[PDB]
Amino acid sequence: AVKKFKPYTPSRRFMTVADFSEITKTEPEKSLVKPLKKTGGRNNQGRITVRFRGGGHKRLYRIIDFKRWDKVGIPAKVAAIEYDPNRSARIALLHYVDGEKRYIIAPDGLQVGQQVVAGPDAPIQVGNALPLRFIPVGTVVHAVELEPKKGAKLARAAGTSAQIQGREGDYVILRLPSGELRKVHGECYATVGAVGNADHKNIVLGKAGRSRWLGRRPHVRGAAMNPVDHPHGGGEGRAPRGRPPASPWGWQTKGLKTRKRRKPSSRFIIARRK
Amino acid sequence: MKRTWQPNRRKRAKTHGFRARMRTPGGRKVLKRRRQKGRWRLTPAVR
RNA sequence: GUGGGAGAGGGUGGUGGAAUUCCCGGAGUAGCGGUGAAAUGCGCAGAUACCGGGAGGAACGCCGAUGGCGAAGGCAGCCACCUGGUCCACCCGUGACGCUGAGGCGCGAAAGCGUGGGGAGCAAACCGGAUUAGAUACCCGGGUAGUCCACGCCCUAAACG
RNA sequence: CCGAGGGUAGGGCCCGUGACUGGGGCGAAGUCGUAACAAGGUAGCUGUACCGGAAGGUGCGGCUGGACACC
RNA sequence: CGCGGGGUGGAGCAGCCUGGUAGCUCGUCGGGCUCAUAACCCGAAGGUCGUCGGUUCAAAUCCGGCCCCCGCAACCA
RNA sequence: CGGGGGGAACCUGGGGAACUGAAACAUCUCAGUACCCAGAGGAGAGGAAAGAGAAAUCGACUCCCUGAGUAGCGGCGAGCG
RNA sequence: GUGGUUCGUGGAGCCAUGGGGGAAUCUGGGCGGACCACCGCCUAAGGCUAAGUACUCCGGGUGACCGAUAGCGCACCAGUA
RNA sequence: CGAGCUAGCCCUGGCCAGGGUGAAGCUGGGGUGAGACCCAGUGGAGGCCCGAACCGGUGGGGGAUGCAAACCCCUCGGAUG
RNA sequence: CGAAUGCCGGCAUGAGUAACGAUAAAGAGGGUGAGAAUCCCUCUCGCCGUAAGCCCAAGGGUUCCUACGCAAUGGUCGUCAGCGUAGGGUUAGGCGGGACCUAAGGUGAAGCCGAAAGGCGUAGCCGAAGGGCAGCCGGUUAAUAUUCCGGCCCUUCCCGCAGGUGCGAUGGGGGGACGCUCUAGGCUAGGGGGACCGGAGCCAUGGACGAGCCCGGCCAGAAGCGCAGGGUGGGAGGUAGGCAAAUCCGCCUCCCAACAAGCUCUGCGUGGUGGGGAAGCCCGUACGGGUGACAACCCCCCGAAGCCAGGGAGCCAAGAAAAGCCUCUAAGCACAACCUGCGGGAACCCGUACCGCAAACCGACACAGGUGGGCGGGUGCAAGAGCACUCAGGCGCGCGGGAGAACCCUCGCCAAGGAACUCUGCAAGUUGGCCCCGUAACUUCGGGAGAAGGGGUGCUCCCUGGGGUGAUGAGCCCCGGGGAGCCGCAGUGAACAGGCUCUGGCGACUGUUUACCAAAAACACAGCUCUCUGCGAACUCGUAAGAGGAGGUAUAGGGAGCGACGCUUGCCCGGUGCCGGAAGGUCAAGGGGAGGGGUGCAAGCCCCGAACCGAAGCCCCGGUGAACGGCGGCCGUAACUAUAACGGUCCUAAGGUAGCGAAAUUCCUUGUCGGGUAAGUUCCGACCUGCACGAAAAGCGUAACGACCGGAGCGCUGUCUCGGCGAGGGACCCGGUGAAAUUGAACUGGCCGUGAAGAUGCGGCCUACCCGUGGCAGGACGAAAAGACCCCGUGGAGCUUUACUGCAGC
RNA sequence: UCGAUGUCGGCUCGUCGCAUCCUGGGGCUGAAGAAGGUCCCAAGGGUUGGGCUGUUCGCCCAUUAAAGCGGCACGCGAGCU
Ligand SMILES: [Mg+2]
Ligand SMILES: [Mg+2]
Ligand SMILES: [Mg+2]
Ligand SMILES: [Mg+2]
Ligand SMILES: [Mg+2]
Ligand SMILES: [Mg+2]
Ligand SMILES: [Mg+2]
Ligand SMILES: [Mg+2]
Ligand SMILES: [Mg+2]
Ligand SMILES: [Mg+2]
Ligand SMILES: [Mg+2]
Ligand SMILES: [Mg+2]
Ligand SMILES: [Mg+2]
Ligand SMILES: [Mg+2]
Ligand SMILES: [Mg+2]
Ligand SMILES: [Mg+2]
Ligand SMILES: [Mg+2]
Ligand SMILES: [Mg+2]
Ligand SMILES: [Mg+2]
Ligand SMILES: [Mg+2]
Ligand SMILES: [Mg+2]
Ligand SMILES: [Mg+2]
Ligand SMILES: [Mg+2]
Ligand SMILES: [Mg+2]
Ligand SMILES: [Mg+2]
Ligand SMILES: [Mg+2]
Ligand SMILES: [Mg+2]
Ligand SMILES: [Mg+2]
Ligand SMILES: [Mg+2]
Ligand SMILES: [Mg+2]
Ligand SMILES: [Mg+2]
Ligand SMILES: [Mg+2]
Ligand SMILES: [Mg+2]
Ligand SMILES: [Mg+2]
Ligand SMILES: [Mg+2]
Ligand SMILES: [Mg+2]
Ligand SMILES: [Mg+2]
Ligand SMILES: [Mg+2]
Ligand SMILES: [Mg+2]
Ligand SMILES: [Mg+2]
Ligand SMILES: [Mg+2]
Ligand SMILES: [Mg+2]
Ligand SMILES: [Mg+2]
Ligand SMILES: [Mg+2]
Ligand SMILES: [Mg+2]
Ligand SMILES: [Mg+2]
Ligand SMILES: [Mg+2]
Ligand SMILES: [Mg+2]
Ligand SMILES: [Mg+2]
Ligand SMILES: [Mg+2]
Ligand SMILES: [Mg+2]
Ligand SMILES: [Mg+2]
Ligand SMILES: [Mg+2]
Ligand SMILES: [Mg+2]
Ligand SMILES: [Mg+2]
Ligand SMILES: [Mg+2]
Ligand SMILES: [Mg+2]
Ligand SMILES: [Mg+2]
Ligand SMILES: [Mg+2]
Ligand SMILES: [Mg+2]
Ligand SMILES: [Mg+2]
Ligand SMILES: [Mg+2]
Ligand SMILES: [Mg+2]
Ligand SMILES: [Mg+2]
Ligand SMILES: [Mg+2]
Ligand SMILES: [Mg+2]
Ligand SMILES: [Mg+2]
Ligand SMILES: [Mg+2]
Ligand SMILES: [Mg+2]
Ligand SMILES: [Mg+2]
Ligand SMILES: [Mg+2]
Ligand SMILES: [Mg+2]
Ligand SMILES: [Mg+2]
Ligand SMILES: [Mg+2]
Ligand SMILES: [Mg+2]
Ligand SMILES: [Mg+2]
Ligand SMILES: [Mg+2]
Ligand SMILES: [Mg+2]
Ligand SMILES: [Mg+2]
Ligand SMILES: [Mg+2]
Ligand SMILES: [Mg+2]
Ligand SMILES: [Mg+2]
Ligand SMILES: [Mg+2]
Ligand SMILES: [Mg+2]
Ligand SMILES: [Mg+2]
Ligand SMILES: [Mg+2]
Ligand SMILES: [Mg+2]
Ligand SMILES: [Mg+2]
Ligand SMILES: [Mg+2]
Ligand SMILES: [Mg+2]
Ligand SMILES: [Mg+2]
Ligand SMILES: [Mg+2]
Ligand SMILES: [Mg+2]
Ligand SMILES: [Mg+2]
Ligand SMILES: [Mg+2]
Ligand SMILES: [Mg+2]
Ligand SMILES: [Mg+2]
Ligand SMILES: [Mg+2]
Ligand SMILES: [Mg+2]
Ligand SMILES: [Mg+2]
Ligand SMILES: [Mg+2]
Ligand SMILES: [Mg+2]
Ligand SMILES: [Mg+2]
Ligand SMILES: [Mg+2]
Ligand SMILES: [Mg+2]
Ligand SMILES: [Mg+2]
Ligand SMILES: [Mg+2]
Ligand SMILES: [Mg+2]
Ligand SMILES: [Mg+2]
Ligand SMILES: [Mg+2]
Ligand SMILES: [Mg+2]
Ligand SMILES: [Mg+2]
Ligand SMILES: [Mg+2]
Ligand SMILES: [Mg+2]
Ligand SMILES: [Mg+2]
Ligand SMILES: [Mg+2]
Ligand SMILES: [Mg+2]
Ligand SMILES: [Mg+2]
Ligand SMILES: [Mg+2]
Ligand SMILES: [Mg+2]
Ligand SMILES: [Mg+2]
Ligand SMILES: [Mg+2]
Ligand SMILES: [Mg+2]
Ligand SMILES: [Mg+2]
Ligand SMILES: [Mg+2]
Ligand SMILES: [Mg+2]
Ligand SMILES: [Mg+2]
Ligand SMILES: [Mg+2]
Ligand SMILES: [Mg+2]
Ligand SMILES: [Mg+2]
Ligand SMILES: [Mg+2]
Ligand SMILES: [Mg+2]
Ligand SMILES: [Mg+2]
Ligand SMILES: [Mg+2]
Ligand SMILES: [Mg+2]
Ligand SMILES: [Mg+2]
Ligand SMILES: [Mg+2]
Ligand SMILES: [Mg+2]
Ligand SMILES: [Mg+2]
Ligand SMILES: [Mg+2]
Ligand SMILES: [Mg+2]
Ligand SMILES: [Mg+2]
Ligand SMILES: [Mg+2]
Ligand SMILES: [Mg+2]
Ligand SMILES: [Mg+2]
Ligand SMILES: [Mg+2]
Ligand SMILES: [Mg+2]
Ligand SMILES: [Mg+2]
Ligand SMILES: [Mg+2]
Ligand SMILES: [Mg+2]
Ligand SMILES: [Mg+2]
Ligand SMILES: [Mg+2]
Ligand SMILES: [Mg+2]
Ligand SMILES: [Mg+2]
Ligand SMILES: [Mg+2]
Ligand SMILES: [Mg+2]
Ligand SMILES: [Mg+2]
Ligand SMILES: [Mg+2]
Ligand SMILES: [Mg+2]
Ligand SMILES: [Mg+2]
Ligand SMILES: [Mg+2]
Repeated sequence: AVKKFKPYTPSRRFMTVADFSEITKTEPEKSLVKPLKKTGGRNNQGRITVRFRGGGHKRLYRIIDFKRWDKVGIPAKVAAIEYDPNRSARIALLHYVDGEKRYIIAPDGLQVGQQVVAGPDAPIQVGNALPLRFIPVGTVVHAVELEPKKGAKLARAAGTSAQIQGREGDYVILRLPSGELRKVHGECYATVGAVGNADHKNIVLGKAGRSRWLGRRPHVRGAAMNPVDHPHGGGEGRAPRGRPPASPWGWQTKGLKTRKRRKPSSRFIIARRK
Repeated sequence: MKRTWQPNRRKRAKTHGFRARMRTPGGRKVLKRRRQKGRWRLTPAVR
């Protein structure tokens, strides 16, 4: 839980660093399982399609396993819990008895040294993975497939988790970390436990620069801009928003629901966070 | 103070070069015009 | 010491049923609520009353006492674990090892505070209805903190026998 | 050398004093309401929180120094 | 100087727009309930409508002048 | 066996402006212009009537003259034709 | 739904076609300016086709065309410095 | 036709004299029922301090047909981010 | 052609005027020559020395070297040159690139998309200042040299012979292979000292023949060894993974090592050997050649940021790829092939001169500007790349000579006074390094702090402590301690080196910005809140394909406000926006065909067309304030007066709460009172009558921070009373070179009038010989810019919206 | 005067008018003296330093013989700010 510093600088006071004692490995990662990556914020047109992005530490991309099922039945021992810079969570190194090594996103309370399996067979125990249909109702669960054999989409982020409310036909009813209630297909693998590194939400960046290390560049408000630039700008000596609050592209930003209406996905949802 | 001409022999060739022009219909036209005018150099000479 | 006892004593983890609220489904119609009487509110966009389903939070009816336990504050569905105090019996050990206690340390209802969660019912503040001379009240309809949980503070009380 | 003392500098404490400001005491017959004393006309008091011209109200918990009809 | 709304029983408001009649709350006065006062009940009274012209048959009402009232504007310099 | 690329202008096809004019400006004009693209050649396009359009008439296409600034079209404006 | 024509939605036919529907083979089908009848014209949904036409890098001939501030930007080692 | 200037991002390299301050941690002693803690040492943190290179451009003077189409002198900001 | 600030060209005026481009600086002797301040040589003097010296990369493109030249180019001169003419000059298997690798990106069989041109895209290919790879020290030329020569090493191909082995790749596996800060041990680079080794010579001017003075005391070097390091377990069994196959790698188990013990690689050292090798003196050099010599060739110390190197720790932001290389097997081959060693042979292309912090590059210039990497010695000052002087090396900045006015610039100093200067201490000055003493409010406990204020500071002799390296010894080097003394105005003796305090505003803070008039209180910022987004996410770019988002998944991502932290952020949902609403109303195409029309003999063809069913939207119903926003008026009242806790009445969706308030907001206004001052429109503290504060366009505070803006004191001053003198660079004079804007023409005076209303030019009068030089700016409505303000134009453009009308989007 | 007549204040340098602030000279006085009042003559000379504000102006402090008012493109930016 959250290293803190004395204020021997300003901004050292409220700054706060993650507790790494969970980390059993450091300075790997298994060199067999990871390439590199790049971006800039820019798309293939050389064009910024997401603003305020770049700088930030060089990163190696640890390749991780979002299908647990291709390996049904082969257990594995957990060799390490290390540091993934490309996500909120920590990755678990697991050696299979296959002699195969894979990375997994590491559940809260997964001990280095224990055994994990995936398949309809599996014990309901932290780290294991099953078709949703075979997890008992009420089980809190993470890394969920949205569609069968397509990979883990839902609840991957530090401290997230999901819950099985019940079952209907080929579908089980899930509460997502949004709180929305969703029907997910029975056949969808999911791995029991919550995601952990839960204390993630409590770090305090604490100085400007630390926000840069994460490759987030400064964010300038419409509010201080000229009219060419933004629906909020000009005339100054400040100003209220002078109109219903808008994005730079002009659509409204307090209240407007942007989810498409006619999505087939709609007949599989029952609730609200969006 | 630093000025607008900072020659670099490679930048010149990949920019205004002969295969640069040839690569794009705008540029093929550049040559076309340049050639039709009777230009001695169709494209900057870079050592 | 030995052997035995009663008990909401404290901590952790689970777990059960009643009820309230909301959501879905069925059925069904012209009211329902609420009061001293009303009004605000809710209701033909199908309410209330009825059955079926699901979600969730809080509190534990009878037993219950005019009872029990703890130093106090305090402690009440059920189960397990860890753990305190205390009474009895037998006369077995030590041999004055006692009492009290300025300071110190620790505990300490409710409210309140900090960072997370959770939020059904309740409900300061707030709004509306009514009463009144007026009502920044009492009654009624709404209702956010809070109430609950983890950690951390605060250290008050008709903390009373 | 030490040395009364003078000088320059920076602190401590104590008295007096100050536009204004806070509440307090006192003052034969001022204005506003009725909080308490009798179930005081909402039992009261209470720690704490919020609110309100004012006494006070309400929440939560607490104390009694409060309780012959009747369902 | 400018534009806009205004001035009505003691107070505060309607009525004027669209001519004919002046209305609502409080206050005031008379009576009542009460030991008494207020509350409350029953009754009354009070106004020429800023002022001076003008229009009409008739003017708070429509038009003009002056007096005041509130508001707005007074920029480039 | 053929294609590719180049050619002053000219030609056909795919796309296609604005200034301007309307004494402001939207329809309208400029204008199917400028320009970009593809193709063709020494030409290119067109071409042998499911045509004209009132005469029981003319007969493929293209180019000039005329018909004619006529029929018309038109914020029935400017103007187009 | 549009484009073309003089046709700007107009009585708007004709020619073309992006969408929907969707025939017949001579007694069949298209047109003559919405539509109807009559009377005429013509035979769509395959293709080719000289010449009369356009142009001028190039060669020639000619000039009430210039004569070095003209005439091409260049009479000259100019699309150069 | 331009990102050989200037702006941002991407890939891959390089640069930052010297001094100063002394965070966590560790160790040891004290402390206690076990703690929190305390002190000493070690340690070497930081959009920390002073200040060159480098990067700036605060104030003033000079320049003003300039050395210069933004320069010069003095001073001044940052200087492991 | 006379006018167009016309066009092209020529030539004037300013005018022998301003300048002649860093204030590092010159003097003489000799030489050459038609000609010399300016070329060559010597001597003296000055300037650079973390450079203004040397090397590399860009870029430049013969500028290089030499002979002959001086018309132009050179800011003067030129006999010189980077200039003209000519001739010469650049040498590589090992240095850099390429017959290697891959990075971003580019390109692109497959594929996808797009009217056309074209856009995309896996693999592949291309792409380097990154990975990989074999050369070090001398000598030589006028001019190239890791290139040629000398010497000692080395690499890859081809072929052969010997030995060895299941050989074999583009396929599997390993490796390559990685951050930032701190950093150990050993070395090397470099450097200082030496009484020791080698060396021409020197005794000056009072002294010194000296353990004097001055110069030098190295460099490369295979094998072997030695020291310091890097890397690295061995064997068996099992095996289902590493898209086939493995004997390899992964995983489980068993067995010995824990250690560099071996094996292995690299650094230094030493190494057969090769080579350098000063002062000074003679000569002769754009330059360097003999001797010194047969040179010496050694000890000590200092010591990297470099090396061993994938070293070590710590920390969080979590730190390229591919080949080379090794291994493993597959076909295929086992005659082959590969492996190790030796040997012969073969080893291509392009760069190579010269400039390179600049007179050769970018700036029209031989421009005080800009330009990436490496070396960058000595001493002294705490250290240091700082500063002063100085080595090697390089330079005196391509107009000079005089004079010693005003004035200007840059600099020095001043009686008494000390901010009186002024918008303002602007500017200058004070302060200044190190050591020691000491140090307040306040505080988020870190700070505030270099707070403030002080004391010390040199040289000499005496005694003494610990460290490093040697040995636990001297010597060398480092850090000190105590005592007695000497000198001056003064010891950080020159140079580099904070003035301080009180107190308000605003922004928490470090940061960022208007290149080139604003660095700020603006932007950013951690952090808070709202909102959207279930993932083929929302959102963005694109016609599309595709991409970003993100190889992310609600502890995430997008949008928007607010802007550390503290304490807080009230009321109004009427309008607007959004959100919810399965009824209702209306609503387009379409469906429907009541009825009506055209025409036909007619069958028919054809054209209308009411009911009714029929989306979104709008209306309607609610909700919603860290959504756009909004948060009253009049009148009365208390036993002095005043004032109004209280009441009355109109309107509202609701009437501004807490805080704060003459404010970055207050008009009246220099409000009133207090404070500070002899005096205070500012400043601070109050009051509240807030024209016209007020709670995330956030309210009130807040330690710390600030080249922000305001107020006050101390200190100190030429800021001032109030000026004076002095220095240098201009200005002036002489010789050389010689511009510019401007310019209707000029023979160009004052006053009072006049005049288109401000006259050298008209009237009257006055004054006035001709022509310059140095000076000052009153005038020529002086120069410059076809006024930016203002208006006009049915002129433009950027911006906004409940202007109009479209369009994209939904 | 818009093909440019730079705008407040300050500083510097002045010069002029007199409707005189002082000094000289006078008349009247409700002028005893001294000291004032008020008007007349008179432009020779003189007319302070400082606090506040950008200020002109004004208020204020300390003095003075006095602490004058105007003009000169609200004199003066090819003179400075
Ligand atoms: Mg591109
Ligand atoms: Mg921002
Ligand atoms: Mg702006
Ligand atoms: Mg833009
Ligand atoms: Mg906009
Ligand atoms: Mg705005
Ligand atoms: Mg503005
Ligand atoms: Mg504003
Ligand atoms: Mg240029
Ligand atoms: Mg290049
Ligand atoms: Mg040629
Ligand atoms: Mg018990
Ligand atoms: Mg006993
Ligand atoms: Mg005994
Ligand atoms: Mg408590
Ligand atoms: Mg509580
Ligand atoms: Mg009551
Ligand atoms: Mg009470
Ligand atoms: Mg009472
Ligand atoms: Mg009561
Ligand atoms: Mg209440
Ligand atoms: Mg009465
Ligand atoms: Mg304006
Ligand atoms: Mg066409
Ligand atoms: Mg027009
Ligand atoms: Mg026009
Ligand atoms: Mg117009
Ligand atoms: Mg047209
Ligand atoms: Mg033809
Ligand atoms: Mg036309
Ligand atoms: Mg048409
Ligand atoms: Mg029309
Ligand atoms: Mg038509
Ligand atoms: Mg027929
Ligand atoms: Mg037919
Ligand atoms: Mg047809
Ligand atoms: Mg026809
Ligand atoms: Mg017809
Ligand atoms: Mg026909
Ligand atoms: Mg010809
Ligand atoms: Mg000519
Ligand atoms: Mg001639
Ligand atoms: Mg010509
Ligand atoms: Mg760039
Ligand atoms: Mg350092
Ligand atoms: Mg340091
Ligand atoms: Mg440090
Ligand atoms: Mg720093
Ligand atoms: Mg730079
Ligand atoms: Mg400057
Ligand atoms: Mg700069
Ligand atoms: Mg000047
Ligand atoms: Mg900084
Ligand atoms: Mg600094
Ligand atoms: Mg530094
Ligand atoms: Mg960085
Ligand atoms: Mg003329
Ligand atoms: Mg001119
Ligand atoms: Mg001349
Ligand atoms: Mg002259
Ligand atoms: Mg001169
Ligand atoms: Mg010079
Ligand atoms: Mg001679
Ligand atoms: Mg040096
Ligand atoms: Mg030369
Ligand atoms: Mg010459
Ligand atoms: Mg010359
Ligand atoms: Mg080859
Ligand atoms: Mg390649
Ligand atoms: Mg492409
Ligand atoms: Mg390379
Ligand atoms: Mg090489
Ligand atoms: Mg050499
Ligand atoms: Mg040394
Ligand atoms: Mg002698
Ligand atoms: Mg050696
Ligand atoms: Mg295997
Ligand atoms: Mg296999
Ligand atoms: Mg050696
Ligand atoms: Mg390491
Ligand atoms: Mg090691
Ligand atoms: Mg093998
Ligand atoms: Mg085989
Ligand atoms: Mg060479
Ligand atoms: Mg330089
Ligand atoms: Mg350099
Ligand atoms: Mg040079
Ligand atoms: Mg050059
Ligand atoms: Mg220039
Ligand atoms: Mg020069
Ligand atoms: Mg230069
Ligand atoms: Mg140059
Ligand atoms: Mg530089
Ligand atoms: Mg020093
Ligand atoms: Mg160095
Ligand atoms: Mg220096
Ligand atoms: Mg001179
Ligand atoms: Mg002088
Ligand atoms: Mg003085
Ligand atoms: Mg003094
Ligand atoms: Mg002032
Ligand atoms: Mg200063
Ligand atoms: Mg103090
Ligand atoms: Mg000091
Ligand atoms: Mg001394
Ligand atoms: Mg001395
Ligand atoms: Mg040593
Ligand atoms: Mg100094
Ligand atoms: Mg300093
Ligand atoms: Mg202020
Ligand atoms: Mg700031
Ligand atoms: Mg900014
Ligand atoms: Mg600008
Ligand atoms: Mg600027
Ligand atoms: Mg700044
Ligand atoms: Mg600036
Ligand atoms: Mg789109
Ligand atoms: Mg991705
Ligand atoms: Mg803001
Ligand atoms: Mg703020
Ligand atoms: Mg609010
Ligand atoms: Mg309120
Ligand atoms: Mg509202
Ligand atoms: Mg509403
Ligand atoms: Mg609303
Ligand atoms: Mg409906
Ligand atoms: Mg009929
Ligand atoms: Mg609808
Ligand atoms: Mg509503
Ligand atoms: Mg009174
Ligand atoms: Mg005030
Ligand atoms: Mg004031
Ligand atoms: Mg205000
Ligand atoms: Mg004021
Ligand atoms: Mg104040
Ligand atoms: Mg405000
Ligand atoms: Mg607000
Ligand atoms: Mg404030
Ligand atoms: Mg503050
Ligand atoms: Mg700063
Ligand atoms: Mg600042
Ligand atoms: Mg002076
Ligand atoms: Mg004359
Ligand atoms: Mg005159
Ligand atoms: Mg005359
Ligand atoms: Mg003048
Ligand atoms: Mg003038
Ligand atoms: Mg004009
Ligand atoms: Mg108009
Ligand atoms: Mg216009
Ligand atoms: Mg003008
Ligand atoms: Mg002028
Ligand atoms: Mg007079
Ligand atoms: Mg007298
Ligand atoms: Mg006078
Ligand atoms: Mg004034
Ligand atoms: Mg005065
Ligand atoms: Mg003036
Ligand atoms: Mg000026
Ligand atoms: Mg002025
Ligand atoms: Mg002037």
